[PDB]
Amino acid sequence: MVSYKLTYFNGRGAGEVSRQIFAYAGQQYEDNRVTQEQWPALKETCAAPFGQLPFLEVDGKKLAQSHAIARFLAREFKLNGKTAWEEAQVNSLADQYKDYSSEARPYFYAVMGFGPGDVETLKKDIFLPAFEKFYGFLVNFLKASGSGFLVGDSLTWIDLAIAQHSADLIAKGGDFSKFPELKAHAEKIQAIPQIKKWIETRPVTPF
Amino acid sequence: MVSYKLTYFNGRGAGEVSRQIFAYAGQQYEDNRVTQEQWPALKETCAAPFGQLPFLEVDGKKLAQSHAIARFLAREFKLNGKTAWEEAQVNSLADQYKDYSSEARPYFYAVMGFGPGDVETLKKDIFLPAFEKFYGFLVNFLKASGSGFLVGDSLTWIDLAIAQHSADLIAKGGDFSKFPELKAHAEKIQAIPQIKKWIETRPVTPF
Ligand SMILES: N[C@@H](CCC(=O)N[C@@H](CS)C(=O)NCC(=O)O)C(=O)O
Ligand SMILES: N[C@@H](CCC(=O)N[C@@H](CS)C(=O)NCC(=O)O)C(=O)O
Repeated sequence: MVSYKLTYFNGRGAGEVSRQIFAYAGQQYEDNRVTQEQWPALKETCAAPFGQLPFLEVDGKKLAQSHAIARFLAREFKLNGKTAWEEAQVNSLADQYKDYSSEARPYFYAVMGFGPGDVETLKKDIFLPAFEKFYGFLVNFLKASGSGFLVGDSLTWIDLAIAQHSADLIAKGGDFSKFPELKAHAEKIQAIPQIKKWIETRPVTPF
Repeated sequence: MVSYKLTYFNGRGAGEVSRQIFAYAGQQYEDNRVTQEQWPALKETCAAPFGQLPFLEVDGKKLAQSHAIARFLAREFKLNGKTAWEEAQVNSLADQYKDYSSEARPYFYAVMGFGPGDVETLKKDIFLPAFEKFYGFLVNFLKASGSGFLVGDSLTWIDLAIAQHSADLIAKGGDFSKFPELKAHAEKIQAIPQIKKWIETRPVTPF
């Protein structure tokens, strides 16, 4: 019927939330994964609206930007929030999640390989202050909603994105003593059957 | 009888687009501009959801994050796109605009007196490459829409935001030789009567 194709690198990363949205919705899509080695020719192809991944094609029309794609798909499948106000709070938290990711990027770059710096020092000087600030806000949202979801009484795509990040940190030995609520959040979201099923079946990748 | 209150600094900055959405719509709101002397105080207060401005109050309920606010307000006033696909595209460009703003930030901060470094050097090494990349994407959007607006055939909030950025850069001595299209766009959007009136009456601030 409507045809979806998601183009991203062969990894979870910024595409993953859109894949998880499709899984919850039970929507068929083409998971187009591009390798490091293939990217140059695709980039020269001018396919990507801003020269970057991910991008989504909906009946061949192109949409860039990870969060624009996630919001677009979540609104189609009723995962963006149950009222206008909830949609906006979801957006607020997702944008604050972007600011966390910018603050933490020097650490994640050194850890992954892509950048310079001593990892122990960046952990304490850059990652932990960023993580503690942002996760304190997550806990505020959990307490406000009172449901176990970040916004309102049901699942939204920011739950999926945040649960995936938390799961990744935990798997690498991250200490959640300050935020046991987010450990519980990550377990809760990743047990939702459609999501558990996707996690069990997706390609295994380092990121 | 929904009551709106916008809290931001005494400047255009990240609050301005919301003020312009309200001006376009003819919607009364409280334009709450915070002084250096109030701020530390309001910050200590946990008034702001994430400790930062802007935030919007809607019958007393708080919403943070400049883009989340603009999107919430634009959707209430039909300035976010006329179809779900236009709303996504507005979202995609607005997010690329955030990426540009992040790349240019070292320069903007130096000019504003918030950050280190030599303005002349930052202008050419950091700002101009960012500006030229992003404004080339703006031209692609204008050519695709075919109407003089960035997305589709009528005004959206990203027109307001981009026109105001362009008008500021031009006013302050910027060279738009490479992008005559965006100077025309700025002139068109800033001549809209509600907008022209707001520009002539708002507090005059450097930023
Ligand atoms: N604001 C963007 C960032 C996009 C982005 O940084 N993409 C990277 C992911 S590795 C990329 O495609 N880099 C390859 C390149 O710029 O050639 C988004 O959220 O989708
Ligand atoms: N992602 C943000 C950033 C908000 C922001 O950086 N606010 C600055 C504006 S000057 C601020 O409130 N700084 C004062 C402070 O952090 O105490 C948004 O778009 O609203």
